[PDB]
Amino acid sequence: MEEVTIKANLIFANGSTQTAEFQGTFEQATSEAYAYADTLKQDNGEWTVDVADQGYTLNIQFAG
Repeated sequence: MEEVTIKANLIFANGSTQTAEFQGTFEQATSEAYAYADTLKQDNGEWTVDVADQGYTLNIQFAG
């Protein structure tokens, strides 16, 4: 009946960028953004994440 969309910005240590839009509940979309970043952690290293636009915007930076 009511859901949201979260836009994650992924900044790689190489310097490239990637955008990933997730849809579903407020909880689900956030959990999925972290899932995508977690799989990438093996070839991009540990990362940090920041909450923007009340959670609808996610900034994810790979520390390498």
